[PDB]
Amino acid sequence: KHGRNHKVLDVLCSLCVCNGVAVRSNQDLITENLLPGRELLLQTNLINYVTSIRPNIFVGRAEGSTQYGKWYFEVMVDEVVPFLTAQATHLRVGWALTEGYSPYPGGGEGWGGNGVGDDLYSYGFDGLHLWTGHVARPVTSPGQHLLAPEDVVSCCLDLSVPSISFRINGCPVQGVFEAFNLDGLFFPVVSFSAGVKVRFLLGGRHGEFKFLPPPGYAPCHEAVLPRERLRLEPIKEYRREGPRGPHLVGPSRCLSHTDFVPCPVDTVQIVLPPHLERIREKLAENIHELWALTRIEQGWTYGPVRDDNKRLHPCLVNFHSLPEPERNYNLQMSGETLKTLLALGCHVGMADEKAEDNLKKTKLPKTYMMSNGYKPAPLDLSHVRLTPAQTTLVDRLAENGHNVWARDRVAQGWSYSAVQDIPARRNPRLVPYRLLDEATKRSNRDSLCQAVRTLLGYGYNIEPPQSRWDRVRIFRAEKSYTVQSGRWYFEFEAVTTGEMRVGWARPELRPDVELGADELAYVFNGHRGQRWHLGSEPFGRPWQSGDVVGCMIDLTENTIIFTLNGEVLMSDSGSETAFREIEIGDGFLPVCSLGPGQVGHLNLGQDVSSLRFFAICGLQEGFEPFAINMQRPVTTWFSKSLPQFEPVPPEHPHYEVARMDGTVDTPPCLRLAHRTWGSQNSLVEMLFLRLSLPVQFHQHFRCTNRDDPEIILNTTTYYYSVRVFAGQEPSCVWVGWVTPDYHQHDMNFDLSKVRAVTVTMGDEQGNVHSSLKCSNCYMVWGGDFVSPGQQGRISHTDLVIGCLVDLATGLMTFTANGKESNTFFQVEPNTKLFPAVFVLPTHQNVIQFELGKQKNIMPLSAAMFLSERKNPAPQCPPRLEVQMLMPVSWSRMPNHFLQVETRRAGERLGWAVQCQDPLTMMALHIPEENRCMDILELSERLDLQRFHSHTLRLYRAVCALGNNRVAHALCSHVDQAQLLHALEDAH
Amino acid sequence: PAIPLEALRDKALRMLGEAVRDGGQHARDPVGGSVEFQFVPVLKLVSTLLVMGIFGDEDVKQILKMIEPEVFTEELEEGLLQMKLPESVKLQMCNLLE
Amino acid sequence: GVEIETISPGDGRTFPKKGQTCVVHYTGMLQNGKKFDSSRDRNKPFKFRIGKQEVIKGFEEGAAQMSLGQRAKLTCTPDVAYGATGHPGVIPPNATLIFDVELLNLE
Amino acid sequence: QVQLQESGGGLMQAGGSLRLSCTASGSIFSINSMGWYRQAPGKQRELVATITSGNSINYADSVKGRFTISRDNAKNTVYLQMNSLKPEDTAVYYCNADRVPNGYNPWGTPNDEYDYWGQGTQVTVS
Repeated sequence: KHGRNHKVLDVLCSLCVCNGVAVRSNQDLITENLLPGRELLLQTNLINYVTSIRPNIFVGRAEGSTQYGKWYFEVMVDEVVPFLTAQATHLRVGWALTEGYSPYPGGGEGWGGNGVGDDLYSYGFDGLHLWTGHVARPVTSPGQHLLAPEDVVSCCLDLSVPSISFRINGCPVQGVFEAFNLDGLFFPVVSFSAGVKVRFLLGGRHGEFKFLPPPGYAPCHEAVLPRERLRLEPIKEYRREGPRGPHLVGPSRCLSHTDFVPCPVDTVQIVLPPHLERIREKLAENIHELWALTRIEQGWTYGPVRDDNKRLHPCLVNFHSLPEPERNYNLQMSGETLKTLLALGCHVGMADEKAEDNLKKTKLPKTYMMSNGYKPAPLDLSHVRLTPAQTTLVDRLAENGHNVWARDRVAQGWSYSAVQDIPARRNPRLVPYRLLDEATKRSNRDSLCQAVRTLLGYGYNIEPPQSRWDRVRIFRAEKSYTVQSGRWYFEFEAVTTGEMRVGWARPELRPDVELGADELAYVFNGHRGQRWHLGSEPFGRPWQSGDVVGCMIDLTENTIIFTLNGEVLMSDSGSETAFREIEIGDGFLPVCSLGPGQVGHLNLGQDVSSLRFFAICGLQEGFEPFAINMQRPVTTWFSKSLPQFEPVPPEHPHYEVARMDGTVDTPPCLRLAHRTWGSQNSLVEMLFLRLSLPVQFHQHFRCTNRDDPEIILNTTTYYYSVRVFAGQEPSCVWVGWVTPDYHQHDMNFDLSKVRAVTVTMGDEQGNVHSSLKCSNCYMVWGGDFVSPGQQGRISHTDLVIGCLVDLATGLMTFTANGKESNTFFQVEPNTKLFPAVFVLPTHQNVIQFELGKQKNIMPLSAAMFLSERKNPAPQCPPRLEVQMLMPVSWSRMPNHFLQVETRRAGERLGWAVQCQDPLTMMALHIPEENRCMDILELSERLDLQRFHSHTLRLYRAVCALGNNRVAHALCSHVDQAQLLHALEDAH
Repeated sequence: PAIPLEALRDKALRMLGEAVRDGGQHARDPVGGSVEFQFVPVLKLVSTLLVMGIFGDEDVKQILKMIEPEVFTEELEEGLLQMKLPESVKLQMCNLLE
Repeated sequence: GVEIETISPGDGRTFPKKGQTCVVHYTGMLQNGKKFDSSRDRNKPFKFRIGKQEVIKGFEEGAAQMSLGQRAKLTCTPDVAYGATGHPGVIPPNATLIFDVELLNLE
Repeated sequence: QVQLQESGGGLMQAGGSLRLSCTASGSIFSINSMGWYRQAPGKQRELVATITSGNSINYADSVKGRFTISRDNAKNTVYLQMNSLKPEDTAVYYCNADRVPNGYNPWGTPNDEYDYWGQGTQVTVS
């Protein structure tokens, strides 16, 4: 009831032993009470790293999108080593969403090792059961065996109606996913924990299908975009193995479901000027001359037997001497081009001088072997060249035309496929013009390039008119390596030129704050050259690919020096030092911020010979290479862009939390108030708040003004209320609950952004017997639910929303202002829910959590706190606080990564992914949050390190003085594999 | 409760063998953040395993060449005595030599 | 009281009857998903004579229930588990026990 | 948008006159040539004469019979008349309202791809 505080553990340790004499009763009582719950102390257990590998195939569904709805692929297992380590070998196959599938190596929800399951964005299936939302659900299958060598998992994705179906060795499984969110792009994905050899089979040459694709399901190989080659890659990597060493990699420029939709500019509404009749006539005549000339130049040389037969299609010279239908077909030719010009902002003009007379109106070849052969090309390229601005306008017009063509085809029902197939209405050039291959781009602008330059020759006046906090990734040295004296030198190679700021940052560095924008960093951005301490300052010059910066700090002289390829980057004033005066402060750390699609090499200098250009700059100037004698590679910390709930700081310059006491006719409530509302620099954005302690539902779901004590002692309905202070509009309030894996920092949030998936178990006949639902947050829509009213929009009532939760039945009913809202939820057994509210501030006082009770209702303090399980007095213990969803948090990069070998074995043999060498980490599970971290990550989390050390001493004290019974009890918690790993662990 | 005595036997002296050479290799980052925090737990484990009599004569011989190869080698480049040691390491070494 | 959930089938013909040693690599996990036991961390298969009453009754039944090389899930209800008092400092009283049993060999 | 309502084709002996009717209702452009594009069992879709909006005949690869295609432009109902049925005409017939009249294309490639396909009617030949 007061948080993890180590003096209480010290008190317990004092209880264990008195002046070298063990109190057996106290030791046994402590071991009997604190330990079996496994809910207060930080549990630790040896877990195994899990790596996810995907194909680059992305398939999605959107309104008007080109992407096909039904897709299908296979995974052929060829080798599994069950229990290579002490833990079972993880192996799952399924789909996953590009929007929120972030399987960072090490740590994660639950006990870690997240794969194709373990979150609501990705859905998987091992041999026995499927996996989503970190919930395992047995599904009936004929073999009913875990994924073993020689097993073909055939996975089908239906997007028209949401469904992910599985087929194990031909016979389908009896249960599938359904009714999930379709935002983002789906991709095949296999997750494994070493000892795994799998073979991707995507149809066609990229893996021949062992079993037939279900009718109407296209092979997955058909969705590889024309600009990319099919290959197997990890989902999200912050590191890579390049020839010089570990290459740090920034975020990815991942596509979206709305990227595949075509969006053109309307041209029919555009009116046509008299320049139409003035110029478009001769322009269309030039286009006819173009077609005629290309056919006269062999291939389609015309013959008089028929006007437009095979290969003799040109007819009636270069003039539009055609009957009225074909005449209009030739007339509107440049007219539609004029419409696209006036829609995209190009301006129609006229030949003020004798531009047309200067144009010779006769092709230089002048072969004209036939009367139709006559082709009067004006040599418009010869007279007026094509400006690059004009070429970019040609590209925009081609993009508009191709996009409206894509719209025409998708209205007709033409999806995209890499293999060209007319009766299936699938083409390989049907993607939007941005994702078009360059050959098709040239094919589309073949005539436009000339048409536009002929517009110029006729004297025209034509002229030229992702997610926030995931933009960059910051890698910094560990805070245990803060240099406070001396002269140091660390290098950074720029493999991809871009926004990859590099420098020295203080140990207290904000992860979400851009590197160098605040005083906590001193960096150099080589994209344009500018240095950053408090802002951009012109310095040095931009780098190139392969350029290395030998960043230097002299803490004796209080200077920082950047240099590029051994040549010191001079400042604008002319001095070599970028920062002439820096305070030592609390130290400095090698830091870098890579942008999206950026690759760097942060070479600290473990090997001085590997450190290039150091003899030129740094050696014999008195610069020790940073981290030179340190035998282990320096552990780095990357700004993990995964939203995570952290307690609201008391020093937050925009929000404050008030612990208002109980008093009478009022429950204990936690008020949230905007500190700087209605003033300059007022941060008005979506706020995700939860209570730090969760309520856990009754495990076995049993059927199950004066207050009645018997009913309050037998009841399992524990709830509270949320009071929305007057001034905060109800349209931006979301009262409800969150599961402990809610990780959505969506600035534009509503109930349609809520993660959800219905897992449906049916039998062999197909009849449904289970329709379980999964969601990461169960909140009534305050954003749409409120009392009506013509005036008094700032109503005097606070819209008190009570959150009736039965732990036994599972009924999550919501009430508002004394009336029962129609919204009600029903969740599975063994679910932890945090009382959470999402609000957009609109007033000085916005909302508060009223932790109280009602008639025959027992308070939420009973729900979270076991000591007050039968106490009807509402309470606010110091543990129960308000936590806000942080966007970015620092995470330690693992010392070693699972080496996965992927290669295209053959046409039959498909793709081959093999992981053999095992890797394990000692996880630390936070029992009330259902999240695990690396126990090596505690080197910077000194708040948890002290508590865990005191927990170790408490164990060592309860097993003290020959208490072998408690020693056995301790072996269950801290086992000898964990002990031996801690013995051999160096970091 | 029983833990493999052979496993702890070989692992204790192997870890201490790596530890003394790690210290002699001029480790800017010690195993536990300091020379004290690198040697003290290992020396506690070694002293306990030696007083329990788990270690055989050949393992004791390697521990002798660990402590000082000057004389203990029968007829570790630098012994654990010669290198600079904090007071806790000195205390644990005093127990071992006792 | 006890149900066997086949994770991976074995041979399905030789079942351990009364009178021989049962060699098993179990992974005892709690009611709550919180693991309290496993043998592969000790790197030692749990060898016990069948019918001599030195495992919990539930585990004893679940072991005769399966065959060689046949991975299974032994669900041991508190009635066939420690039950009223539990295991001091290991298993809380009145808890369901859930076992990833693996009969690797017999002698 | 441009939907080609394609009426069924009767079954009748070789050498029998049959009129195939299809209406390309939609955008008033890119419908000038409503020639059929009949796809044979196991073979590539052969091209029937794509007459212009003024019913200008052209040579096609499937002109072994008459293939007298007369689109009534009063209601944009292409009437491909087939007086001489043959064992080639037993195919699934597909009216095509494409932009290029008589295959004449002084335009660009996206424009050439402005072809609206038909429903399809198998006109078997006895």
